[PDB]
Amino acid sequence: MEELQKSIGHKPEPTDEEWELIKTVTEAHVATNAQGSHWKQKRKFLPEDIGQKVDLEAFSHFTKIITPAITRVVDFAKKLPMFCELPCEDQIILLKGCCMEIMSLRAAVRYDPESETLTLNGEMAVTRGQLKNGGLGVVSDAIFDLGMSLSSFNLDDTEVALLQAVLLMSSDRPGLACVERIEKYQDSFLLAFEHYINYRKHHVTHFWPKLLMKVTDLRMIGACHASRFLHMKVECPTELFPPLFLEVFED
Ligand SMILES: Cc1cc(OCC(=O)O)cc(C)c1Cc1ccc(O)c(C(C)C)c1
Repeated sequence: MEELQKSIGHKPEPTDEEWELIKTVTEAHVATNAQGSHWKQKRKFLPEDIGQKVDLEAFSHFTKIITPAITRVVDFAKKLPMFCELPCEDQIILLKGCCMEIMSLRAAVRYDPESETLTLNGEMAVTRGQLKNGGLGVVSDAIFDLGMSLSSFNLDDTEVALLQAVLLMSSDRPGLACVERIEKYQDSFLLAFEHYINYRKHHVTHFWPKLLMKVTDLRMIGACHASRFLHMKVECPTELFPPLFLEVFED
């Protein structure tokens, strides 16, 4: 009864089914999402003399923690039954597709305006310049800009969880075989997501559509990291890249 409810002007909140789904995804996020309500005291600021060509000292610090952050993204998908309902091959294509998007979202929401830093793997707090010089180049700006911009959105774990699921179920991923099914899943997430937002009633105008634009920028970040990675594989040798990192980001 969606279109009609809208047209009148009712902002529909989550159904019982959608609430169930919401709790499934939220729990999944929070389990694979390093610490909470206290991620700040727990962060250790990277020595300012690191990351002032790829600065290999900085690159090295990032490559140590890049594997756990990646595995936590896979852990998140594992805890989603719809993800399980998919074939070996689609699952892998989906993970490779969304990995940098989710990691980057996760780094973005842990942006702190005071220190002007982001937190990686829940522990490591870096500045724009550090992350840029450590290999990300302009991908660092993109993540920092996103993080500053998201401050106003006041996301909760549930909103970040849903956003993650939407990223995960992207049927445009090349080589997929589950297009129709992956689209059914995403639509299902987007629908719970919007109802959750109606229920949350943020005092930001056009919240929903503004949120959707964030998704797009996260895809831009992913696509761009793909290109950065090519640049790195020339400004550093394969040797420096953790095996999982290579698994995920190179065809
Ligand atoms: C290391 C790292 C971890 C991360 O995850 C945070 C977490 O899952 O909470 C999120 C981001 C954006 C990064 C930074 C990063 C992400 C990708 C990448 O290729 C590089 C190279 C310089 C090694 C660094």
